[PDB]
Amino acid sequence: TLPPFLPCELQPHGLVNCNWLFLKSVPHFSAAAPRDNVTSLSLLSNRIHHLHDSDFAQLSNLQKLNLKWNCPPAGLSPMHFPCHMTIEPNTFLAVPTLEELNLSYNGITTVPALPSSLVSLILSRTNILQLDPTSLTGLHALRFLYMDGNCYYKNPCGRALEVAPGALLGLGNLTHLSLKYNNLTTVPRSLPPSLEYLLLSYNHIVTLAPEDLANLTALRVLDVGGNCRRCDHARNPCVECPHKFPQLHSDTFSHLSRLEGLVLKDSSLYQLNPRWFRGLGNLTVLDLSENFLYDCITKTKAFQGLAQLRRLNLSFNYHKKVSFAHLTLAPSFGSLLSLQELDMHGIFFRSLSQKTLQPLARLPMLQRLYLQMNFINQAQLGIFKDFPGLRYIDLSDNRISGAVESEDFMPSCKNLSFTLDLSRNNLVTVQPEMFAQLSRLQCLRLSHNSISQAVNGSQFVPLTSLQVLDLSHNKLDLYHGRSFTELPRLEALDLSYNSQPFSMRGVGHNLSFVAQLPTLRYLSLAHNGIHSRVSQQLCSTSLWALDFSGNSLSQMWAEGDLYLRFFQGLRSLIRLDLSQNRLHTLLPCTLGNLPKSLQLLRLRNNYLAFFNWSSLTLLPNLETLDLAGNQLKALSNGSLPSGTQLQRLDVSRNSIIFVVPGFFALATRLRELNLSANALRTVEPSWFGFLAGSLEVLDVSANPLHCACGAAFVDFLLQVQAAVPGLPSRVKCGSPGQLQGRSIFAQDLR
DNA sequence: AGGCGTTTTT
DNA sequence: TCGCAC
Ligand SMILES: *[C@@H]1O[C@H](CO)[C@@H](O[C@@H]2O[C@H](CO)[C@@H](O)[C@H](O)[C@H]2NC(C)=O)[C@H](O)[C@H]1NC(C)=O
Ligand SMILES: *[C@@H]1O[C@H](CO)[C@@H](O)[C@H](O)[C@H]1NC(C)=O
Ligand SMILES: *[C@@H]1O[C@H](CO)[C@@H](O)[C@H](O)[C@H]1NC(C)=O
Ligand SMILES: *[C@@H]1O[C@H](CO)[C@@H](O)[C@H](O)[C@H]1NC(C)=O
Ligand SMILES: *[C@@H]1O[C@H](CO)[C@@H](O)[C@H](O)[C@H]1NC(C)=O
Ligand SMILES: *[C@@H]1O[C@H](CO)[C@@H](O)[C@H](O)[C@H]1NC(C)=O
Ligand SMILES: *[C@@H]1O[C@H](CO)[C@@H](O)[C@H](O)[C@H]1NC(C)=O
Ligand SMILES: *[C@@H]1O[C@H](CO)[C@@H](O)[C@H](O)[C@H]1NC(C)=O
Ligand SMILES: *[C@@H]1O[C@H](CO)[C@@H](O)[C@H](O)[C@H]1NC(C)=O
Ligand SMILES: [Mg+2]
Repeated sequence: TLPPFLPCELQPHGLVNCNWLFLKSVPHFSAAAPRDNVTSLSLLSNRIHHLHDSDFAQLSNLQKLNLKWNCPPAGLSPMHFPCHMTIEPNTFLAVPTLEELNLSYNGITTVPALPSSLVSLILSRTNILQLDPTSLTGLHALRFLYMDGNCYYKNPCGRALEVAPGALLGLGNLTHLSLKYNNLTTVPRSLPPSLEYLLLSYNHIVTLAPEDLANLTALRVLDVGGNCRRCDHARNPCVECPHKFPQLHSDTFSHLSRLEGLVLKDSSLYQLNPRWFRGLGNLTVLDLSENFLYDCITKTKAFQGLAQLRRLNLSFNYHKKVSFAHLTLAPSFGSLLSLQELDMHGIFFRSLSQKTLQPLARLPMLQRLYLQMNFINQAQLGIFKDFPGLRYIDLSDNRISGAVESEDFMPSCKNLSFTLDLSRNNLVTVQPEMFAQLSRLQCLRLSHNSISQAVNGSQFVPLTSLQVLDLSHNKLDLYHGRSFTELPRLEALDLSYNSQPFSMRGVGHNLSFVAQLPTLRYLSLAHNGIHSRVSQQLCSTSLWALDFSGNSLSQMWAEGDLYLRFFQGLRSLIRLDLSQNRLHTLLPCTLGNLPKSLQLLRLRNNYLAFFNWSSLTLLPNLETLDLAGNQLKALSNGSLPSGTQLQRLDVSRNSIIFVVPGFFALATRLRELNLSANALRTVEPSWFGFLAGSLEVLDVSANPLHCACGAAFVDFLLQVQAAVPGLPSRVKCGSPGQLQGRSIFAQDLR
């Protein structure tokens, strides 16, 4: 039986997904479809320019409707083609159950009539230039109204959006209003007092006063950022804040006693008026980024009262054309007892010392400090030792060079107690002195430095808690026998992209240190171009995962018997990545020398044109085999062998023309199979013996299926349809004639 | 005439 | 195969 909502796909929770189908009108679906059960209909990025009274009339329990990007205004069209969307008067009134509507990125100039059931309305990036009391008649349950981007450089209109005084007072339930990028010069008058979120960023509102926020005493978030910009930082078209602006009255915010979040970013602020924060006792988030507060933060008392503040953004408060020799934060930061997160990135200052951050040093809840992109060249990392709550320091993208004068394969540090990011700095050697006071660290990132050192066991000595060390993108010379042995808790080591030493033809390297790392569980040697003159064996009783992708095992395994047991000493290994190793051949004997403990083997993007499937019996614990991106021309040469525990097989992006009968029949644990992007002209149940009904995933997209009338694959795919992703749209014909490139459902082949 | 295309946010 | 110790 056919998928029920062709050409669309039924997804969980009553979602009918019609996205990206190039539809010119709303599909009606068959009278046999359960139109009753449809709660959400997605029509994202089709090319529907005309909506009709009958379009949604049969979807009698429809709650969510997404029509975004159907008819973009010329400024937002990728080719600047104009578009105007017509909407018959009852299009949405015919859906009395509708709760959420997205009409954004559509060329409409008025708000259509809407049912009184509506709770959320998105009208962003349309050409609606006015809201008056008749625009939103009857929407007494509306809680969210987003209408951003109706008049700006990507969607110009030649005037300000006009929201008439009191236009929205009839929306007595309205809690969220967003009117960003609308060329406003004043705040709309007499907005609904129920508002909790008012977002007015990236307009040209350059004066504020208490009268502009009259009666908005329920506000929890107010965003007025980006209304008076510093164009020297801008990535986009930008007009400079005029001289002597902005003008924000002392008492602008003083009635907003419930305010939790205030955004004053990119407002050309050189000074902070302490009165702005008076009476904001519930304020937890303050964004002051992209202002000119570099001197103010050394002297201000404006933070004195902010006892509930959790997150403070001061990023990109830099002085044009300069960096500072020194920076000393004001004493008043010490009263921020709730502070959890401070962002000081992009201020530009050259020395980080005891005095810089002293007011923060006893703040008990301070967990995350962002100090990246500051051109810091001298950093006393010892300053952090006695910070009582610190979990994360970002010092990446600086100029520090020393002491002062798949998570399967590599875990992240997100769950760890103390992480320092020193990636993208200027280290060329690692000296232990710089880490002397950092013995509490669990994770250290040193990726993308210039480390060129023959590490030997003396570099990381103080780091006795360190579990994860990221040295990727450096030039470490792997040679000495005791590298990394000074890290007694090391579990994960990333040495990927340290290729330059391995490219020194004629100079060998030594990986014997891996055997000396008794706690190591995850290692990456990926993208190192390892190809000759290296240790003949890697050895570890502890290692679980090894990423060896992006090397030349092809060259190693061609050199007689030298490297045929290279991985065999990894006695507990469960996951191995041998992707992108230029492999044109394997021997069964070579596969049999991989660790018998292996559960996952990746061989992606090699050049294998043959695979001896019987050799899988040599890997009796194997559950996942990834052969995507090779050059197989068939699934033949014996079938999957009896007894295999294989659960997942990926042979996508090969050149597979046919599969032998019964190829998969003996893989009784097989659940996921990817045949995508091969040269298969059919899909046959006989491939599977009598076990095709057991598959949970069968991907057959991007194959040149032969769509002859009565083609047998059609019935088969309908029988297993629950397992086939994208069946309604991405399973396409390669032939005959005009069917080439069309869905197998474009015409009824039965 | 319409088409284009996977498009966050500045 | 990188200051070892003919
Ligand atoms: C089957 O394989 C195809 C092709 O190898 C997968 O499609 C790719 O998926 C990744 C994301 O997982 C994308 O980054 C690629 O750019 C996609 N490429 C193509 C050509 O589609 C597909 O997702 C796999 N199927 C399943 C069910 O995992
Ligand atoms: C913004 O409004 C002014 C008129 O006040 C107009 O000059 C300008 O073109 C408008 N900007 C855009 C992007 O339409
Ligand atoms: C707000 O909506 C609720 C429930 O959707 C409704 O009962 C109430 O009458 C509405 N209130 C106002 C002030 O319109
Ligand atoms: C604020 O509310 C008061 C009392 O309800 C009313 O008199 C006043 O007009 C409102 N202010 C504005 C600017 O709408
Ligand atoms: C926070 O807002 C509440 C209402 O939630 C109000 O009673 C109080 O004045 C505000 N300040 C604090 C510190 O609770
Ligand atoms: C590491 O090399 C240095 C010379 O830079 C040497 O002094 C030190 O003893 C070596 N450490 C080990 C563990 O061999
Ligand atoms: C690798 O280094 C270890 C420890 O120093 C040493 O025993 C072994 O001989 C070295 N390998 C080569 C090929 O010299
Ligand atoms: C492998 O199968 C291919 C494709 O059917 C066939 O040409 C080839 O002779 C087979 N080789 C072996 C060794 O089985
Ligand atoms: C697979 O390898 C085994 C053992 O080397 C060999 O006996 C058999 O002939 C091979 N199969 C194919 C299809 O070449
Ligand atoms: Mg060499």
